[PDB]
Amino acid sequence: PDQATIDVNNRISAATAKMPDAVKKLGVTVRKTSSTTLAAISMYSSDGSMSAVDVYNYITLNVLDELKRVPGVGDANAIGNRNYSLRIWLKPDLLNKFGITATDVISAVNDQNAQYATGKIGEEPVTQKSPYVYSITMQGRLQNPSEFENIILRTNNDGSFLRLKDVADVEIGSQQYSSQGRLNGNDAVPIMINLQSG
Amino acid sequence: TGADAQTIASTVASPIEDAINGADNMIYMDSTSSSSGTMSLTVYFDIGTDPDQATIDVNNRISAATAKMPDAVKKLGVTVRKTSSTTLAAISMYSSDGSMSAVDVYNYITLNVLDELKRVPGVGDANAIGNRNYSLRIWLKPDLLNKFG
Amino acid sequence: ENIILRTNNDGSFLRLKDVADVEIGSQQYSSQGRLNGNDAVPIMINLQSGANALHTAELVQAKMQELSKNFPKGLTYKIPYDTTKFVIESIKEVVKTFVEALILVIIVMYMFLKNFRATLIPMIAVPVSLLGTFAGLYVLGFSINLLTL
Amino acid sequence: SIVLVLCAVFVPVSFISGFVGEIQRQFALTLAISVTISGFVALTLTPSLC
Amino acid sequence: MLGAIFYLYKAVPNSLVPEEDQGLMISIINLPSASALHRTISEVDHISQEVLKTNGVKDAMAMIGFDLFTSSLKENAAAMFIGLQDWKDRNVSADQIIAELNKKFAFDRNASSVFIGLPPIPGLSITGGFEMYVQNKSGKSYDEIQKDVNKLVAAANQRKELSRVRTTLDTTFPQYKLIIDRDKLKHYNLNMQDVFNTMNATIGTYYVNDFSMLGKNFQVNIRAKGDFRNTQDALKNIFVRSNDGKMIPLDSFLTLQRSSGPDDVKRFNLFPAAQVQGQPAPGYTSGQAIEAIAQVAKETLGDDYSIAWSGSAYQEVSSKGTASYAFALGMIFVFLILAAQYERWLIPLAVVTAVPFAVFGSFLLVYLRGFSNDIYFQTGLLLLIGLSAKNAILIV
Amino acid sequence: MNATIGTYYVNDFSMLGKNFQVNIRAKGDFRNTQDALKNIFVRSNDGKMI
Repeated sequence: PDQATIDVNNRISAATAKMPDAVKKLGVTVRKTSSTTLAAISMYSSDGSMSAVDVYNYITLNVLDELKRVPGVGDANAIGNRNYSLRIWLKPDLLNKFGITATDVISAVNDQNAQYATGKIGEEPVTQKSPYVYSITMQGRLQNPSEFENIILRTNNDGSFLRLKDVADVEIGSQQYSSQGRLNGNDAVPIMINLQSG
Repeated sequence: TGADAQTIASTVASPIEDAINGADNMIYMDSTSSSSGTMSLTVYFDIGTDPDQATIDVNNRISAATAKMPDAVKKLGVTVRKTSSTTLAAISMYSSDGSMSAVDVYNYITLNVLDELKRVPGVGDANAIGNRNYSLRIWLKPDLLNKFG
Repeated sequence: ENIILRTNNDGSFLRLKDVADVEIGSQQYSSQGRLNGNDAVPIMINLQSGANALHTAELVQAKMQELSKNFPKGLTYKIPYDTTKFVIESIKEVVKTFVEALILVIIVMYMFLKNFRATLIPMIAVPVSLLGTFAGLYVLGFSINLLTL
Repeated sequence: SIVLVLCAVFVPVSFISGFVGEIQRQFALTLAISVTISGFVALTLTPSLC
Repeated sequence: MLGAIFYLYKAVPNSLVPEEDQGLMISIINLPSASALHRTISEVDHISQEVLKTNGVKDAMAMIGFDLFTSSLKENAAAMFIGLQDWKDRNVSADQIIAELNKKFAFDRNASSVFIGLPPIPGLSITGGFEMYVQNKSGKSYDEIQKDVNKLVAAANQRKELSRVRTTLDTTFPQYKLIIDRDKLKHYNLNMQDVFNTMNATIGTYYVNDFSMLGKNFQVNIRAKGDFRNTQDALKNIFVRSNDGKMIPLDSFLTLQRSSGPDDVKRFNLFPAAQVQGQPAPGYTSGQAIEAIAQVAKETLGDDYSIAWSGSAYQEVSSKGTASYAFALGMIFVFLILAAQYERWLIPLAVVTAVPFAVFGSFLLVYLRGFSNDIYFQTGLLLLIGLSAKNAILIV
Repeated sequence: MNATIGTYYVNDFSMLGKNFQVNIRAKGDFRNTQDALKNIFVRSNDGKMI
């Protein structure tokens, strides 16, 4: 299996050449994997505690990766996602009231959810030669959803601020539209447990 | 670059680990995530195990995990390679008559010596303690900066 | 240095050197190396995974002796931390232990078999056997090493 | 019996793997091939030479 | 004599393989977490001259401001590579030199300075002694883990078998953050990319691009040469231009605040863990220490913890009691072959009783001489089955 | 287009110990598509919203 997985790997480089540019910028990945399904778990709410998507969120937060843990598992896949999202739900009605386009929210989130920066105090050039050395950071990356809501879209003259919360809702994961599980006529979330190739 | 050890450990180190975990013949793995923006993961395999097989075995699972990485991480890559913690020698270079200071010496090792020693077979690394190569440094003078706006 | 920052109205130029200092590399004041009290830049010579550490150190000292020809002024070098001098030694002392043991058995044998030919005939076992098992190690994919010795 | 009893112990321990195993099997194999040959020399060359 | 062998078995401690005097030894120095490099350069030189006038050492080479373990640059850490005289010149073993130097600096309060010999087998570790990881499966924080592990390393240094137990987990590092007033940032009308680049190009390092000269390929970085007393000073003279030409200083919208967290953070086998290290007290075996760290960790840690060995201790614990199976196998096949070759079930039974005298004499001498129950010793015991039978076969 | 009818990927952020994508999507009531094409504007290079 590995002599094949590498004899493939070797030929992939030759043809990455003639790929459209848009593929390259995402990468062409290869792996040895099995056409299998070791088992398929099913999670659900006995009563009406969790909803049909409160269960999916718990599974994604704790269950799903704790099953990626257990060795020999090729995949632990809840049937309904690729990655996982904080989703901003533009409300186009109020967008047109306040004078904002979608190209303004893309730019606002792109600019105001920035990255990090790191420097040192006592750095022999920028300093005074002192005892003690500190390291200063500046965390321009957002962390809670309430910070996305307060991304300020336009700067009003009367001091106040038109923030993103005034034009869209900001959700957190879930968004079940894609798929739906059933276990014996009951709403349930299917987790298929793959078996590691070999 | 920029992230603290605690975050790098939780969103860079563990994705890679949960992927690599389940390797063929691995005994354990240490992971050290740093405030200097660097993650270092070291997978250990059972005594008497094909090294180069584990290297490609690892490099396989890594491209599967490369999609769960933060966008900033993929941007400048994630690199895996076989290597041993077996330092066999350590050279000392110095100016016997105090003429080459301590940084004229370092400058001479970089250009002429460090490459000639990196050559010679069987040597993995061959590093002077400190800089990676050395860089053209542009030292901003903030006084004259504001002076000229 | 002569990267021009602002274009003026005289037709002159503000250049990067007027607000910054362009010095090329040599960045220390993040690490200092000391040998026996003196300034010195330590080059560490790591060993790549899977390589005869015994031979590779010979090459390192050889090339350093070649680079000595170029070393201007009082720029000399030392290898204060050689790990292979212990290998080379413990091998010498195991060959010592071998030759010593070989003689002590000849004595215990001559003393018991009383005469010479009575002692030379059983001694032929020592080459033929020991010498022979090397043909076995070669076929079974083994190595000469400290444990074998 | 001497040759056999010495392969009796070392041949089976030269099947074990591990840190200990790879260490020990350096001894087991060198001894088992040597004492074996040493028996063959004693069963052929030694009396013949005498 | 049979039961004597039993008691002698208990009295002999266990190890894996000797830790040779390889003519070298190393030193791991660690100034208080806050310290600047020049304090570390200072403290090294003191240690370095005291070391250099110790009997067996020829030379000493020092990597100041460098972590021999995480292989990276930390200013409050140092690593010294000490080389000894030639074996035929020294009256002292390295295990004495190491122990002597360790007793000396056991109280140097300006820095922590451990001395250590090389690993037994070249790749098994960086340094001799042992290495283990205390892993938390509680979910706890590295400041809570820190406290718990501290209680261990404390009790661990009290035991008579251990010596220079430590832990690399350091969560006391002072760290300033720059909180950003996002509202002031847009009032002053600032491009946030321009702001962070300004931050890097001055206090940290901003990488632009590369050029080529002297047949090599160099980086081009921008840093600040400004002489700033405290931090709040610096933020007043570093400026960034608003979208409408205005030049706002960082002092305004950025608000500095001082917290304290880790600098390195370690996971081991999928859990957040603290990296414990140490060596055995002089005259105690590798396995004797391993037995003591473990005993302590059962009195110092809670059920939400476990420990996970590494290197030349992982081997020793993973291969514990592998001595019997190899030895019992040999006895069986020895007995079976002699049963065959001599057509009697009892003629081998009178050979096989020759071995207990061989393991008695082997344990007796190693215990007389203070040696241990290590791999080389157990391999010799296997050879005594074959070699004592040879003596019995000849009679039987 | 992708910020309204489809999903637009901006960037990501870290929270709860995990890393999360940030996606923009319009939640407007689609009476159909030929009228949903009337509430979705995008401004020209000269300020006019089309």
